[PDB]
Amino acid sequence: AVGIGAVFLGFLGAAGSTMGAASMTLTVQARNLLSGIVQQQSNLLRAIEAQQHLLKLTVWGIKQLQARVLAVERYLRDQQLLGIWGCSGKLICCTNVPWNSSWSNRNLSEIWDNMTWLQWDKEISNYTQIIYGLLEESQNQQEKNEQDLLALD
Amino acid sequence: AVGIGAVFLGFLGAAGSTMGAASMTLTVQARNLLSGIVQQQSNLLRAIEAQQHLLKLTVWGIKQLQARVLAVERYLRDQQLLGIWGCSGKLICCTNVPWNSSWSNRNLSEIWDNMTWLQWDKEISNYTQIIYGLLEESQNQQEKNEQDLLALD
Amino acid sequence: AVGIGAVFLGFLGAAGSTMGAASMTLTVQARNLLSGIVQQQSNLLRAIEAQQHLLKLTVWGIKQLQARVLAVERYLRDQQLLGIWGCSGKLICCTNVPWNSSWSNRNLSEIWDNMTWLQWDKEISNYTQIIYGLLEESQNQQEKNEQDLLALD
Amino acid sequence: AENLWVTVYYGVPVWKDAETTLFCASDAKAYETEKHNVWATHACVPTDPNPQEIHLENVTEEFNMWKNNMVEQMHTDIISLWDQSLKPCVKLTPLCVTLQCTNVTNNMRGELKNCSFNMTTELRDKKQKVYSLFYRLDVVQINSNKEYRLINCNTSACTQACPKVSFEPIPIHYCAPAGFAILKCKDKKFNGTGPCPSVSTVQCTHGIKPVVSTQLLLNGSLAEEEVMIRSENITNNAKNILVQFNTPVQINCTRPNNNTRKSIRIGPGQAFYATGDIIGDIRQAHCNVSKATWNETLGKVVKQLRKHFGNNTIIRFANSSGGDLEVTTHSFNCGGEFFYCNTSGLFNSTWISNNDSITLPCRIKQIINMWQRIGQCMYAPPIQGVIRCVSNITGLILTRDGGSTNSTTETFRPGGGDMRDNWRSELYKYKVVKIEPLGVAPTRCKRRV
Ligand SMILES: *[C@@H]1O[C@H](CO)[C@@H](O[C@@H]2O[C@H](CO)[C@@H](O[C@@H]3O[C@H](CO)[C@@H](O)[C@H](O)[C@@H]3O)[C@H](O)[C@H]2NC(C)=O)[C@H](O)[C@H]1NC(C)=O
Ligand SMILES: *[C@@H]1O[C@H](CO)[C@@H](O[C@@H]2O[C@H](CO)[C@@H](O[C@@H]3O[C@H](CO)[C@@H](O)[C@H](O)[C@@H]3O)[C@H](O)[C@H]2NC(C)=O)[C@H](O)[C@H]1NC(C)=O
Ligand SMILES: *[C@@H]1O[C@H](CO)[C@@H](O[C@@H]2O[C@H](CO)[C@@H](O[C@@H]3O[C@H](CO)[C@@H](O)[C@H](O)[C@@H]3O)[C@H](O)[C@H]2NC(C)=O)[C@H](O)[C@H]1NC(C)=O
Ligand SMILES: *[C@@H]1O[C@H](CO)[C@@H](O[C@@H]2O[C@H](CO)[C@@H](O[C@@H]3O[C@H](CO)[C@@H](O)[C@H](O)[C@@H]3O)[C@H](O)[C@H]2NC(C)=O)[C@H](O)[C@H]1NC(C)=O
Ligand SMILES: *[C@@H]1O[C@H](CO)[C@@H](O[C@@H]2O[C@H](CO)[C@@H](O[C@@H]3O[C@H](CO)[C@@H](O)[C@H](O)[C@@H]3O)[C@H](O)[C@H]2NC(C)=O)[C@H](O)[C@H]1NC(C)=O
Ligand SMILES: *[C@@H]1O[C@H](CO)[C@@H](O[C@@H]2O[C@H](CO)[C@@H](O[C@@H]3O[C@H](CO)[C@@H](O)[C@H](O)[C@@H]3O)[C@H](O)[C@H]2NC(C)=O)[C@H](O)[C@H]1NC(C)=O
Ligand SMILES: *[C@@H]1O[C@H](CO)[C@@H](O[C@@H]2O[C@H](CO)[C@@H](O[C@@H]3O[C@H](CO)[C@@H](O)[C@H](O)[C@@H]3O)[C@H](O)[C@H]2NC(C)=O)[C@H](O)[C@H]1NC(C)=O
Ligand SMILES: *[C@@H]1O[C@H](CO)[C@@H](O[C@@H]2O[C@H](CO)[C@@H](O[C@@H]3O[C@H](CO)[C@@H](O)[C@H](O)[C@@H]3O)[C@H](O)[C@H]2NC(C)=O)[C@H](O)[C@H]1NC(C)=O
Ligand SMILES: *[C@@H]1O[C@H](CO)[C@@H](O[C@@H]2O[C@H](CO)[C@@H](O[C@@H]3O[C@H](CO)[C@@H](O)[C@H](O)[C@@H]3O)[C@H](O)[C@H]2NC(C)=O)[C@H](O)[C@H]1NC(C)=O
Ligand SMILES: *[C@@H]1O[C@H](CO)[C@@H](O[C@@H]2O[C@H](CO)[C@@H](O[C@@H]3O[C@H](CO)[C@@H](O)[C@H](O)[C@@H]3O)[C@H](O)[C@H]2NC(C)=O)[C@H](O)[C@H]1NC(C)=O
Ligand SMILES: *[C@@H]1O[C@H](CO)[C@@H](O[C@@H]2O[C@H](CO)[C@@H](O[C@@H]3O[C@H](CO)[C@@H](O)[C@H](O)[C@@H]3O)[C@H](O)[C@H]2NC(C)=O)[C@H](O)[C@H]1NC(C)=O
Ligand SMILES: *[C@@H]1O[C@H](CO)[C@@H](O)[C@H](O)[C@H]1NC(C)=O
Ligand SMILES: *[C@@H]1O[C@H](CO)[C@@H](O)[C@H](O)[C@H]1NC(C)=O
Ligand SMILES: *[C@@H]1O[C@H](CO)[C@@H](O)[C@H](O)[C@H]1NC(C)=O
Repeated sequence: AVGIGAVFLGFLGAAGSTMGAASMTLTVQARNLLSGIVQQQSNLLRAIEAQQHLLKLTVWGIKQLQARVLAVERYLRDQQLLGIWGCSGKLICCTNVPWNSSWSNRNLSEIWDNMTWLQWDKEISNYTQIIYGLLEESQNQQEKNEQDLLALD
Repeated sequence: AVGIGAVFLGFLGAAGSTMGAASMTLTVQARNLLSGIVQQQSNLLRAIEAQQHLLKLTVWGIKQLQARVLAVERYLRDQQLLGIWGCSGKLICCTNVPWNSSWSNRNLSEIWDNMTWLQWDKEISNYTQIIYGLLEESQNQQEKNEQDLLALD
Repeated sequence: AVGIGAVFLGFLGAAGSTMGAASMTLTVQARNLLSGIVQQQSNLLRAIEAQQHLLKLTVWGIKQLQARVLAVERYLRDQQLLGIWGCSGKLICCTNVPWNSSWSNRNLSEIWDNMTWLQWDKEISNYTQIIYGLLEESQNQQEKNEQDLLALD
Repeated sequence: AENLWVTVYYGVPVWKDAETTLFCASDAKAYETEKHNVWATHACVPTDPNPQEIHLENVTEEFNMWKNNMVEQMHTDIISLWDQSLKPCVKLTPLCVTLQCTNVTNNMRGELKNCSFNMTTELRDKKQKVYSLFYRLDVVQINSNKEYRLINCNTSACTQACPKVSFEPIPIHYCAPAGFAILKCKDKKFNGTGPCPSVSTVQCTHGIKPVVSTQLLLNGSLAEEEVMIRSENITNNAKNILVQFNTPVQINCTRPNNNTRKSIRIGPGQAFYATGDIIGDIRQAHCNVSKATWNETLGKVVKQLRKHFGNNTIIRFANSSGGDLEVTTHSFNCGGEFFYCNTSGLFNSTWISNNDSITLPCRIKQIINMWQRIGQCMYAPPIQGVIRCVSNITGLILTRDGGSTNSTTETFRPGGGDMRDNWRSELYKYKVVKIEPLGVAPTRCKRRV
């Protein structure tokens, strides 16, 4: 089916809906980023199973095994990067960096109410490595400000 | 050897103690669930060392490496599943899902003061896939309610 | 270059500077502790890619894969250990263990203002397994005191 | 509000039963004897010398040794470790050639044949007349003098076992991968199937040693309480009975020939170890066990079998009736030489509910074929001089028959099967479980926003 607010109970099913309504599904796209390794860990196995000898057709299993370490390592790197911005516990964060509208001139309605996330990706992809810099620095000084504001005890 | 409070300084040693007293030892299983990999990374070794040629017996080490990737990945999935309930920082959480006493009629004393965790498992394993669904949704709306509050102020 | 405060944009670049000024760098060490796997995953490739015979040499690739599973696993163990002290989201924590100055007689100025982190390590490596034990137990009771403070509602 | 709220815990002490790949560890002094004087240790990583049991207080749960997964992993590991110990060694293919033969001279026996044949030198264009001794079981008459081939030579090639690699069984430990635990049933009256009322966890097993033998089993571990007898059902004849003794009974075995190895170059850097000569008198290989302590030991196993079979049932033993050599005989490797012995000296007695040695003869083979794998012949080289072994007989395998005429339902015979139940003898008390560290449980506490 096609519309808004419907297929959010399946993986990626929201993707053509506008950014506002797509904000509710995030847990599904998140859960399935890693737990899909169930399609691997149920069945990766050496010889003596459906196989008898021909051991190389199971050491060929380095294809399937390499895909697993790449998947956890991408996941874990995202969780690091979300950690160093001071945001580790959460699917959403508010953060103290003001939006420089030179990164996009667009108003608060049209971003949430008209665009898909795929349409928004094509704008801020020019500026994202600035924004990750500002987030890191804003958190890094905040950790030290908090430490002083306890150290004044 | 045999009794309450005594063997808690060892892995699983609490398992026959009642749920209240076992609740102190949770860090010990949590640590040994991953760091037991010391008994792998200290001693996994390849060609020249202990072995020369017989090359399928170096490539036999895929069993040991495959166990390591399953261990880190099965652990990492718990940190995801504990994270989306809004709870990743902690060994304990209070949460705003009410206990539907259909899942068990048993009162607050007898669950903490009489049963062992292996006994409680065999009740709630009927209902747990309801309870995980409720916990996810209870956090998913809470993230949004907080974002509105930080905005409307 | 040689100084204080200069090469903090570089991996390890702070290492000879004093513990105070070195504290601003911590993000740069933390980021390269895991994401340096870019140098591995960009070129560790089996099918085709300039290589399609003598494939003993792509099973010899198990050395390069073994280093990846070590790196993710050693990092993930730090995040567990930093987690159970009640500190998982942060580069810095204040904590409720009092400093027994038998672990070092040195005053608060000379530790932050004179020493490098490499000099400090060589003192506290006597007492580190005491301090980790105290941190663990200090948190393990703090979780329970908070559960009671929520239970007295 | 007074009603309860769900609270989540991590690292709760809970587990469930699971299939998982155990990893093997070997004791460090064998590992320090690097580059494989024996197999397994070259791959089986060094042990931590701290095995560290913990008694799981108040615990009680069902073990079943018949449906246990780790016996099948042991069986599959041992086969793989065996093959790779042979894979680097010389393929003996050029020996599959026509032989001229005659009986041996300097001796009762007709078991040794003396045989002559043509064999390639290292130089491709040059070949030699050469001769060696073989057992009557290694050769077949292909046919004036009689003329022969090796037994295997119509069905497969064979690998010569490398002389530097010993068949002696080292201790092996099986260790749990992270987030799994081994459980060990501690109860000294455990029979292999039921709720064990006292358990320990451990990170890694006993030093299990991978011996191999047919009708009876030796150098393995033995229970302290009583002779234990156990089976997947007992009453169904097609199931084995495993018997484990309360004490060892001690066997001496010998090969009294002063044996001489000779070396033949097959090719450029390839050599075959011929049986060269037997000096002194030729005499039979054989084994001894004390008639007194053997008779006493059967006197104890009979008292156990009476618990399952009435009271004055006429329990009796007989030899391993019929079939080929490998079912009809007790079989093992001693010192790097394979034995086959006819145990009817032991299993020939009858019982009613009221100082010197047995000597049982043996036979030897140079070609062997383990686990009946049709293509995997291998050739074990001759070993120098007189050789002998001492072992603890730990326990034995029995098979039953239906009502033999009337009264008795208990003609027992020394059994066998796949070698797999030799592992089930040592793994009789272990189990493996997966930890489930998450838990959810109700209490009167709530979070705030
Ligand atoms: C197909 O995707 C597009 C974006 O890629 C959606 O565009 C517009 O999104 C807004 C939400 O801010 C829609 O408003 C709501 O639409 C539903 C269905 O029409 C209606 O039940 C609600 O009362 C509300 O009007 C808006 O209609 C929609 N279109 C325009 C021209 O603005 C679009 O929603 C998706 N298609 C459908 C049929 O949902
Ligand atoms: C084996 O586990 C059982 C529980 O499954 C333990 O039995 C008894 O458990 C109760 C709580 O259900 C304990 O009661 C409390 O004891 C303290 C000290 O006596 C008292 O101050 C409290 O008011 C309350 O009565 C009890 O101590 C405990 N033990 C006995 C002997 O009753 C049992 O402890 C475990 N086995 C062993 C050998 O410890
Ligand atoms: C080389 O590393 C050493 C420590 O391993 C540094 O030693 C001392 O560190 C203090 C900081 O608490 C220095 O004070 C500050 O130095 C900078 C640079 O000279 C200056 O801009 C500040 O006004 C302040 O003086 C101190 O000078 C230094 N030396 C002594 C004798 O205490 C050292 O700073 C590093 N080398 C350089 C050239 O920075
Ligand atoms: C197995 O068969 C082989 C080959 O037929 C026999 O080996 C040969 O035995 C004869 C004696 O029966 C040897 O000849 C004697 O050699 C000595 C050398 O000092 C000489 O003094 C004597 O006058 C006589 O010539 C012969 O060397 C030996 N080898 C060959 C290649 O012919 C063998 O006897 C049979 N039995 C055994 C137990 O090996
Ligand atoms: C080792 O290699 C040699 C040389 O190939 C073999 O010796 C030869 O064996 C053949 C077949 O038995 C003999 O053939 C017979 O010769 C007589 C006389 O010519 C003839 O009447 C028969 O009909 C038959 O053709 C041959 O004489 C014999 N010697 C030579 C010098 O060729 C030998 O059999 C191989 N094996 C052993 C164990 O030595
Ligand atoms: C090994 O030892 C266990 C006890 O440690 C033996 O457990 C017994 O298992 C049998 C079935 O194999 C049970 O029999 C059943 O009992 C119920 C009673 O309600 C009856 O309705 C069924 O018709 C059947 O007879 C038995 O209760 C159970 N417990 C005891 C104490 O005997 C197990 O049989 C032993 N296995 C061997 C091969 O020795
Ligand atoms: C296994 O049991 C048999 C029978 O008890 C043992 O055989 C006996 O061994 C002794 C020592 O070797 C023999 O004594 C010697 O006999 C020769 C020939 O008569 C004589 O020249 C020597 O001076 C000495 O008396 C004894 O005859 C022999 N008995 C029989 C009936 O064969 C055997 O040693 C036991 N042990 C093993 C490891 O097999
Ligand atoms: C199991 O035990 C029985 C009884 O001890 C063994 O029976 C005997 O088997 C042998 C052949 O292995 C028979 O030998 C022969 O003797 C007859 C004359 O009696 C002769 O004509 C034949 O040519 C042959 O040489 C023997 O008759 C037979 N019975 C007796 C009383 O000895 C049986 O072999 C044992 N099987 C195993 C594998 O232990
Ligand atoms: C059951 O275990 C015993 C005890 O380990 C095995 O018998 C053998 O015991 C002797 C004495 O420890 C070993 O002797 C040694 O032999 C080497 C040369 O091979 C030599 O360098 C040493 O000085 C010492 O004399 C003997 O090797 C050992 N045999 C084996 C095969 O390990 C017995 O073999 C075991 N049972 C079975 C069925 O293997
Ligand atoms: C190991 O296996 C053999 C069967 O292969 C067992 O049976 C024995 O076999 C021999 C013949 O090979 C029997 O000899 C017979 O003796 C009578 C005497 O009256 C004679 O008339 C026959 O012509 C023949 O020579 C021998 O009797 C037989 N054993 C028994 C107990 O009858 C042998 O017993 C087995 N070894 C052991 C230690 O049990
Ligand atoms: C297997 O068990 C049978 C009994 O079920 C044994 O039967 C007989 O046992 C005797 C002593 O072992 C054998 O020796 C001869 O006995 C006569 C008795 O008159 C004696 O005069 C002779 O001097 C000699 O000692 C006897 O041959 C044997 N008879 C039969 C029918 O087997 C049998 O010996 C047992 N076999 C083994 C290897 O244990
Ligand atoms: C012993 O030698 C003779 C004559 O060569 C032969 O007939 C007999 O079959 C041989 N015996 C055996 C058991 O091979
Ligand atoms: C020794 O064997 C004889 C005959 O089988 C038997 O009478 C005796 O009871 C056995 N010894 C013991 C202690 O049972
Ligand atoms: C029958 O055998 C059992 C086990 O040995 C024993 O407990 C019982 O007393 C015996 N009964 C008779 C009548 O012999």
